[PDB]
Amino acid sequence: DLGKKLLEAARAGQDDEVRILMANGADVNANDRNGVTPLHLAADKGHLEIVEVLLKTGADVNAIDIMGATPLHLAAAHGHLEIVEVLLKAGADVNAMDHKGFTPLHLAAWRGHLEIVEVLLKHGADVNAQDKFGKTPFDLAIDNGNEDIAEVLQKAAKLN
Amino acid sequence: GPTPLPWCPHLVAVCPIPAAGLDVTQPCGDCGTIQENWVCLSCYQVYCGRYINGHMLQHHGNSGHPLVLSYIDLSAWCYYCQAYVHHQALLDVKNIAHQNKFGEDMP
Ligand SMILES: [Zn+2]
Ligand SMILES: [Zn+2]
Ligand SMILES: [Zn+2]
Repeated sequence: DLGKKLLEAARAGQDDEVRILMANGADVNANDRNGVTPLHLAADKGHLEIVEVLLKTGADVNAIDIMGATPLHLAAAHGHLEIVEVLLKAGADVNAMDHKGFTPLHLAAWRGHLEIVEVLLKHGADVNAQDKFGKTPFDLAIDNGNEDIAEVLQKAAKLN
Repeated sequence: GPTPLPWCPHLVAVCPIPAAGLDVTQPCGDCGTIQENWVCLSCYQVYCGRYINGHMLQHHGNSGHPLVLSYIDLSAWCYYCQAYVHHQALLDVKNIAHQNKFGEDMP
């Protein structure tokens, strides 16, 4: 009953309701019927404070949804550098993979977030990982018109 | 299984192409996005991808429709099998979108 509300408080950025429902015993690791937790919703929509209170209260940092997306996949895709660093510091798997084969580095490169790419590479991101169709983060950067990220990923792969 | 599934126990749930055909440029029905969209092969609504707002995933969650076609690369995803799928049955609707999209057939 509370988990339903808490999920919505995270999406809507209600820093207040999150501290209400969660204080009344709302499951911090609550689920919807697609596996999305409050932490996924905070990371997706960029609520750094909600991410930090959910992690402090024991939110699974490496939780997953029906499609295998972790909070880090989401913060990396949507460009939330701050949340990315929080999640990584909290223990997020830098090379986690979704059911489509995408790592956070795939998404950050695809979406033109130069800053997150180097953070992920400094946390051990696999620059050679591949999706189901065999595309690297380099490949995705090229196809989507992000020349600068492609050059970084290329020099990181060439390091000898 | 293999990277593209050759068969899916949900292909039966694929519904015929509506007379209106497909519109690869159509926007998400709940946010209007024109960046990463999917089609519901059951009801042929259009909703954005996972990393836009998860509106096609929310659609699956409420309607139960298994299979969706991506207007980015015309791939077929099954939310239940949690994998890509390709089969003779899907092969037809992928030409309506491909004619629409590239003005040419699919090899
Ligand atoms: Zn949408
Ligand atoms: Zn549908
Ligand atoms: Zn299936």
